[PDB]
Amino acid sequence: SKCRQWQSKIRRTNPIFCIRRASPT
Repeated sequence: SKCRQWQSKIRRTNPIFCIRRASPT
């Protein structure tokens, strides 16, 4: 599902873009 996964992605991308400290690769 596009809509749900986009909403979940926004909430992930927020901290991952605002800080670079946490990078679990």
